[PDB]
Amino acid sequence: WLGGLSRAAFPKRFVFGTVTSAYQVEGMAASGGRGPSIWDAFAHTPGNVAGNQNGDVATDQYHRYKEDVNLMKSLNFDAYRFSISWSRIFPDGEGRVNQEGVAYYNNLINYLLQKGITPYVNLYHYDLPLALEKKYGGWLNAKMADLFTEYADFCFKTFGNRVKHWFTFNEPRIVALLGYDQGTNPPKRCTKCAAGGNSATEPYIVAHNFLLSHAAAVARYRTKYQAAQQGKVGIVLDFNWYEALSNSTEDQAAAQRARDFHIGWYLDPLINGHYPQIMQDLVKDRLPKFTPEQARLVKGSADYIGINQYTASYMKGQQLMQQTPTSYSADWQVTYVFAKNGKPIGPQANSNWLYIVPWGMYGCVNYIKQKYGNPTVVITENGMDQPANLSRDQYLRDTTRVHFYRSYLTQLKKAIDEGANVAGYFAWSLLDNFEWLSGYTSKFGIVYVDFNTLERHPKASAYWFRDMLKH
Ligand SMILES: [Zn+2]
Repeated sequence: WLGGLSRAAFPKRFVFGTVTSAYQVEGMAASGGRGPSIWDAFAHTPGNVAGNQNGDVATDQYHRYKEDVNLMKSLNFDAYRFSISWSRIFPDGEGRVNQEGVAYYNNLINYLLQKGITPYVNLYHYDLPLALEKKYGGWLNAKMADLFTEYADFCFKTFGNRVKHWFTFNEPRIVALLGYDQGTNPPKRCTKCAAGGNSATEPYIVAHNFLLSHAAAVARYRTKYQAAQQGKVGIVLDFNWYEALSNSTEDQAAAQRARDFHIGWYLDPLINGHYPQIMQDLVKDRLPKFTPEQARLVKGSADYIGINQYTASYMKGQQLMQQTPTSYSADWQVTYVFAKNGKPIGPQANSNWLYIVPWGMYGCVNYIKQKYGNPTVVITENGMDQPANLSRDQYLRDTTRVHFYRSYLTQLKKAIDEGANVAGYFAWSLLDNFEWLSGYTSKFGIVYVDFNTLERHPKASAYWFRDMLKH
């Protein structure tokens, strides 16, 4: 069961929470004044999502939020990471405010605080207002810094007297990778893609604009709101672990190149004020240059670093070659490997990319501690999925998820006990929800959602957390 884990096994005041995102749980996608995001248009195109499903209703948290908050409190969590939908506040992404949308987040935030649950609020979670994509070209346009800052400003003004823990973005690497390299997420751009694109250049343009937009929003927070509000603003980054296939110079170099192209891409700017040296060397003039002033705005602009940690891969090296550029992915010059010494790195959850590798959590946290001067880290997502088509009972007996959290949290504890500055931990997800391309065929929740009736039923993993987290 608990394997020696409890609140006593983590630092004093360590924060435990659950996570959702707006599009994935809210529903009311085209109601309450909400304007469409790029994901509304994408999900409504036949063939884009499993079963042609979309987030129109999702879990209907929009109407059930008090139930869901009561549930998280009963499970002994301290905090709730959720996102604000940009197009629910500004249906066109700019200009007119949707007061009904504002009232919703006010009500949610107020109920959370009434129930002693700390709001950790993300401003952006894959859900660019469609109007901004069409008018400005979204994250390809440097104008996003101003547009996002004006959005962030409104949210600081409106909610910041109560909200003290902000994140700007969630996984800008995946936006760059899937939206602009592989072209499998909106705006579906890539070199060969019907929508247009260039997998060798656009992922880098997009990432740069995320970084500049983050820095601009934080500068605004610090100069205008911080003195009165006394809150903090961070950013959420995905980091999956990379382990050298062997101890050869070439495999070790490859594992490190992957770390740099994955997490260093954002962390080196945020902490050190420059892109990783290997990216400068390999990507060259396809990698934008921060001016000294921009680098100084970007450096130190995150009060904490959100890490989404799920899995680990073995990495195999090769001699670095002069190559015609094709994509961000090919720029790493690495070879993914999922077995060493005849054994897989881990069994898979429902998602093909998700190998259950608890030691990857220690890998990531230890690495950030040693390389980046031990910045304040929050584990902003960790979890695993069940497949579609199970019975209610099968969903509830999620013994693999129980084992997943015990193991991963034991490895996190190991890293913390070695001195890593980790302030909190958040389980993805509170609820089974809209899992993007997989739709409702992937179940990440500690609480089961019957998507016919919308009823919530805690799984064994929810009760595991309740037991582990009791005060
Ligand atoms: Zn409803």
